Amino acid sequence: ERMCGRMSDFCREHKTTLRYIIWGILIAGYLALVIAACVMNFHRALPLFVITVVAIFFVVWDHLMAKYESQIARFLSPGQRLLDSHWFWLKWVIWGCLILGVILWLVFDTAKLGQQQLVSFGGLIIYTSLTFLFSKHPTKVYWRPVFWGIGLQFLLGLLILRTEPGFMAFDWLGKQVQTFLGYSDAGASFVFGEKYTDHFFAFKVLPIVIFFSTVMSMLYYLGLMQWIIRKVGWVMLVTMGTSPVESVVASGNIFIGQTESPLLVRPYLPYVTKSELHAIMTAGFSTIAGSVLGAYISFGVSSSHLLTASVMSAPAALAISKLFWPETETPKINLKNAMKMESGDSRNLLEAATQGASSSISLVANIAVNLIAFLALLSFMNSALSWLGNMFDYPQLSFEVICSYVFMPFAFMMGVDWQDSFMVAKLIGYKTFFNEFVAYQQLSKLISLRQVGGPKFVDGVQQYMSMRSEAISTYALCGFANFGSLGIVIGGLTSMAPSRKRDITAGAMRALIAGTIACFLTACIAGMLTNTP
Amino acid sequence: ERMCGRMSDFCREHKTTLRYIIWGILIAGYLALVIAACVMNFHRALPLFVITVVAIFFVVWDHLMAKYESQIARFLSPGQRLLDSHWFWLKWVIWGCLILGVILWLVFDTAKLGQQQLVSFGGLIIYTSLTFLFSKHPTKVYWRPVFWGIGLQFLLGLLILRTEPGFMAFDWLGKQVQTFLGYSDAGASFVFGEKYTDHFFAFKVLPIVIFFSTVMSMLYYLGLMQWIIRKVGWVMLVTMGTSPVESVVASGNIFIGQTESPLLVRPYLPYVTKSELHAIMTAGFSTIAGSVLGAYISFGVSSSHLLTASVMSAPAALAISKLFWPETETPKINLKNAMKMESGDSRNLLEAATQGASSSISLVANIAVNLIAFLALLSFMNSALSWLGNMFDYPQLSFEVICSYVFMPFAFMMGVDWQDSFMVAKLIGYKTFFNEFVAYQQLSKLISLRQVGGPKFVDGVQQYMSMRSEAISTYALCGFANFGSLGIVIGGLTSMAPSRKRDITAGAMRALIAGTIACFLTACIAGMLTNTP
Amino acid sequence: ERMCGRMSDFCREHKTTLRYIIWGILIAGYLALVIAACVMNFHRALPLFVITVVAIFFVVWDHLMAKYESQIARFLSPGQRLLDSHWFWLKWVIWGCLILGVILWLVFDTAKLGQQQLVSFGGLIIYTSLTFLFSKHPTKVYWRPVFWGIGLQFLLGLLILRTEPGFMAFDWLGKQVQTFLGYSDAGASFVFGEKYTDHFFAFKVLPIVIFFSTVMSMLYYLGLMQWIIRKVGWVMLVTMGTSPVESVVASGNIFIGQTESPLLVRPYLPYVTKSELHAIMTAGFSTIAGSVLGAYISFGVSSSHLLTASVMSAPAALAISKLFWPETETPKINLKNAMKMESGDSRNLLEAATQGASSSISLVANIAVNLIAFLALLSFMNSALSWLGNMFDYPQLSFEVICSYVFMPFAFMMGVDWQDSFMVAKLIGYKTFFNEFVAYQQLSKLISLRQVGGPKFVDGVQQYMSMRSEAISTYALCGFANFGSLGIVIGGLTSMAPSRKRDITAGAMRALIAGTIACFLTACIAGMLTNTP
Ligand code: NA
Ligand code: NA
Ligand code: NA
Ligand code: NA
Ligand code: NA
Ligand code: NA
Repeated sequence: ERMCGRMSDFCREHKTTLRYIIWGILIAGYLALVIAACVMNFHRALPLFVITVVAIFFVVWDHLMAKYESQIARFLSPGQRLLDSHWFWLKWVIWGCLILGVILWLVFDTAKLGQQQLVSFGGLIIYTSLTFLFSKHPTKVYWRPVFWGIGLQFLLGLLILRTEPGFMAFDWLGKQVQTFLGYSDAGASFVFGEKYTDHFFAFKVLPIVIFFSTVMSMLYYLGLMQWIIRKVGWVMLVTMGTSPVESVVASGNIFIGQTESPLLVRPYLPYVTKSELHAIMTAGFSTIAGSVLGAYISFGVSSSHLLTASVMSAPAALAISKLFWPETETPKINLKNAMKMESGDSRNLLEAATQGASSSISLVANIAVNLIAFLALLSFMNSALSWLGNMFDYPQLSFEVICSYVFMPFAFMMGVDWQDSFMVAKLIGYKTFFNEFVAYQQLSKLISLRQVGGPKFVDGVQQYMSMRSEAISTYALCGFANFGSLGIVIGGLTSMAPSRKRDITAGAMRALIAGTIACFLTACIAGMLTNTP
Repeated sequence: ERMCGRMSDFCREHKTTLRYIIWGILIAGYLALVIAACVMNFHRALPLFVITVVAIFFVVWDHLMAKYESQIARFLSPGQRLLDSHWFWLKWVIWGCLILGVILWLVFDTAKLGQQQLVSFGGLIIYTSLTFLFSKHPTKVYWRPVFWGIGLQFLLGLLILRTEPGFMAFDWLGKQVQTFLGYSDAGASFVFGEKYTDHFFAFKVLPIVIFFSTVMSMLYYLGLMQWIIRKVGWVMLVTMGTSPVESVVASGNIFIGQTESPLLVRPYLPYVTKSELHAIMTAGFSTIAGSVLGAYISFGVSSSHLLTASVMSAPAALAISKLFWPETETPKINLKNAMKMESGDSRNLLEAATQGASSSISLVANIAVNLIAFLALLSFMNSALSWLGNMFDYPQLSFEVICSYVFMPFAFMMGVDWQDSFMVAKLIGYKTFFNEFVAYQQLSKLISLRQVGGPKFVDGVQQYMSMRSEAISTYALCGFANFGSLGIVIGGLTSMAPSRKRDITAGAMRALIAGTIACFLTACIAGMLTNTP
Repeated sequence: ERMCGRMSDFCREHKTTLRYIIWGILIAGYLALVIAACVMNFHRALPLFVITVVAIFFVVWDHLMAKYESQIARFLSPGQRLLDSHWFWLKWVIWGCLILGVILWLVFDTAKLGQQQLVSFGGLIIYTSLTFLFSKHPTKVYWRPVFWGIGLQFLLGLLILRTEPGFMAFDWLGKQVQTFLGYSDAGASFVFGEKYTDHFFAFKVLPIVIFFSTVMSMLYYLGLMQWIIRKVGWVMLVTMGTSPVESVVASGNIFIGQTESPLLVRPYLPYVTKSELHAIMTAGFSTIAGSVLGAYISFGVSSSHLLTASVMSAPAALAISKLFWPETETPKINLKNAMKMESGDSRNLLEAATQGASSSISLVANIAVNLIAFLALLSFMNSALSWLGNMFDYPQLSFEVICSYVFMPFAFMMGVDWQDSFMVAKLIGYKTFFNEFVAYQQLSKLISLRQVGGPKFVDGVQQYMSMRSEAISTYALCGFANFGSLGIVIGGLTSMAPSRKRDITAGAMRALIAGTIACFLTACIAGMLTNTP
């Protein structure tokens, strides 16, 4: 077997050059396809060219930053020193300019829009003040992250809701997701037949969850998700001054569920502080996961609003966490350790697809059973309350009626008008007591009723509300914060870090309340930027 | 933050009074609602008043018993001493009076009813005698629990089946359950659509199981179930002289499944005797769980009979266990340890609801798969037996035909007439070899056929049987005793107590046989008290 | 209790004779039934008589072999010594006779059949040569198992495909399975109603899997499966000279899945060599399980071909494993240890049925979810490729089109004609990238189209292929070898033997490739023996 030994020696001697040459050939082939497509027709091949250009730009950028980091830092150092020298007097100028800009924006846009937008701004202030007053350590508050998070939310809102470029970008992004969720029908039609639409939720909506989980697992294998997470976390870390671990988890929670996002920093969990743990749980509670987005879109909820709320929730979560539970210890973990995310044990892409599919079994099972139980309990509670109410000649008593009054002030402060605040309060109650699936289903009912065009009042009962109120409700309801998920959150986090069971239990309720407040802050900003139609 | 420190000091100083005052205010509000409801209209508000009155009575009673236990015991002591002094001669008088009462009841009621009721009494005697003859320790039998359990069963039967108050109470109780199981349709209609009735069992019956498990978990969180269990267990403990642990488990098994009832005494399992372990498994085998009651009611089985059998099974289970495997050791566990039931790890009611829902996934999955497998095996076995029978010009050979002859004597001794005994034997076979779901389905078929009113015989084949036989079959079939559940019982009990694996395996088969005998004793009593229509 | 003591003493004294007498009485009863059935009518009772005769023959045979093993070995020893003495010159004569027979068979049958059969033979040679060239240890090859496995495959093919007795036997065997899979409808119709056919796959096909798993568990309890396994493994061990452990696992994999077949030798796994581990994984990858056979038959795939391929796969798997990874160590485990198969923990048959049913839950769940995900991914990939292809005026680009060219040479070497090779390549791609369920579904589509009789070409697109190509595809696709099952195989095998994790990972990919090659060798033989219609 002399030839085999020669082949093995040749392979060993120049292993690095052989695989690099192969990869170069593949890249050259892809570029040849792109250039030929552009040559044959450019307008038809434009999106492929755009994708290739942006990918090349990002690759070159990352290589340069990795290679020339020291030189760039040294080059930037002098300006930082000069700014540090003049900051003692320049801080007042910068702060005054920012305050003046806020006042001008209010006077010349928010007042023009109407009273409800000003009420949204007031509600923003009031929620922040209530967070401060009931803070764990009111005297230890570091105010930089709070203002920076609120400012980042405002800037994202201006970019996406008040500019044609961002509005178009996110409408397009939402439309792509709607196209993407239709591919699951191919599998649903085989497994459950051409009559799979006879059972819409079970045989059409849950397969969307399965498919989305599969795709997310594939993307995690390929390493794209970690790349986006690192970028967003770096932005939040450099502006708000938050710790690397909580920034990474907050950025990750945009795409990943509360129970799986801490796995990004699993090794370092035992050494995190109390504040970072609170921030982790709050970020978990203030966001949703990319596996359940398609279901909410299938109900009829706006995709663009869901994506915008998911993006805006992270800085809100971090600001509210730092205000509610500020840092009184010294963090141990550093940036390099936090940013490295131990990938899963998948040898190839198809194994990642199978692992993503298998994990989705319990998710859909629990979703279905929880919905069954919650809706049966709702029916029983309404029947019991009607039974009790009839003893006072008020058989209309219901869970919805009580929630329409209990939660109305929260909706009013978010900028919802007087009439529609009572309807939004019912959705808040549904989310608080059962979950966000039920609330989004009811919101989809209201949206469909509005879209039909029927009467707005029948026998004195309002049937549907305005579109602005629907957007505000979409922002308010985007989260996994409910009283029933406290146990699963605590259990999973203890499983990852058994030593910290005592600390985890202490901060969980405060974290849930903070997540709710963060969703309401996102809703307040959306309300103050949207106009009355 | 001086105000916050003042608030914290105020909260700490008078924590006990603050929460007590809050609870008092809530109670006052509830009482105000009740009294106002009665004032506006009394006949309409009667049930609420009754519920409030009984709750108040039980609260006051428990407080008094807890506070004045020593004084009451001291007050009762003299009479116990006097009775002990005169018992050597008074025991004969009491026993003779009881025997005379039994003879009179037989002569003046059972003989009047007919021959079948006397046969039911004879079958009671015969089953007890067979239990004694094949006993583990025939010379170590303590006869007090045996007679006390049979007497308690007879008294419950007289109260519920032979008095208007008890008959009405349990008919009302059964009717409430039927109303309760209808609430699951709200969730089933959403998850599975308005066509969920196209698949009746899977999309309408199993959701009932899910909902009932959820409600049972909520009740276990609230502590009501343990309260009822403690009351019933105390009655059985004080009359039959049984050990606290087995009394608690027997009372618990009325509501809870065999695999979960031992968790009530999980810490103390390693130290129980062989007899107590046998009693635990027997109680597990002689009863059903509150999660699967609604399914049997949905089939068409009488709710009142199911509840009555579930209540009557516990003293029967304990009597048969003590007769089959009497106690030859010294029990270690005491009343206080047995009565304390470590509650689950649920922080609030909604978490208990979610935990109850999640646990139901495996239950319904196993139910469905087991039914599929058992019914396919039944079809294959019947086809094979027809194939074999045709070789003797008897292609009618079947599992049902063989069981109609094998188990007929057991049904005859329970008081079923000659014609219907062969039909009841088939149900006994179904329960023995596959499970009680299959048997109750077949019984529901027979009940529906009777209710239609069609011919009782077609081509010489009896189509349905009498109502008394249906009741007797309902009592006989109420249990989880089948050859296939021995493994899961043993596995779970070893998991709770690994050290006792050797003892658990030894007594499991005897426990299964005892459970079957207990169900047959309940059926014998029901037969001797019911009349022929 | 003197009588009970006397009974216990009587039972203890003559325990062996009592149970032997009882078993003898049962046997006498069975024989009486058989003889009476024959007396009443013989032609009607023939199959029962045949079954009884073969069972008696095998029982007597096994008893004699167990009792007289030493005498038979001593009696055979002289002839073995004489053959060993004359072998140095007799080996050339035997080898020349075999080569001459092969040449004659080719010339007088394969050439008569046509060119495609000769191409099948050439493909057999080419696959073997490629296996040798890329072997782990090309200089350490032991050639006896390779030739013996290929010869055993050829002999089985001649017996089953080219003789009336074997063809009839396996057609009958296939027809019995079709009858057997119909019994699951009884359970499916109850659990899912009379409309269970509205959802064919989920409510009719998976119940077949459940039922088959139940039956396999029952047979494993009874010990029949181990008996057949031992016979086949002994044949392969004595002819091919393979190690006992790998022979037992290869024979077991005919009936049992890859993830459960190693449990037959679980205790001895830590001490197996690298080659035996590779052979175990290869045997796992080259076969299917008896639980999923009914689903493929339900699609419309030939039962006889599936059974024949499953039988032929084992010697192919062992030959390809020994050629790809030959043995360079000393095996430790012996025949007695390998042949003993620790049975499961089931106390009775019905417990085995319940355990078989419960295990099937995860199997069907994973099957369904994996199919959903794979088919949605296929739709997305096809849409993306059409989007890319339209940039070159080729919107017909698809996964099927690419696979029709990538895998065509493999199909051509198996003897598929030029036109149908492109269609078989698509099935090979489906199996390689997703799994064998998808591939068999597509093959069933093609078979149904052929059976209808419509046009073979519409608008220049071939709709269906010949029957010989369908058989070749049936043989090629019979295996669990796909890139996504590597992880589950590795995980389970590490779980059974944690110490060997390093060795398991090394050989898994080579094992998967070997399994694919083994399926292709079975297909090559089938192609060279089948005729063109
Ligand atoms: Na999240
Ligand atoms: Na949010
Ligand atoms: Na029970
Ligand atoms: Na019972
Ligand atoms: Na296999
Ligand atoms: Na194969």
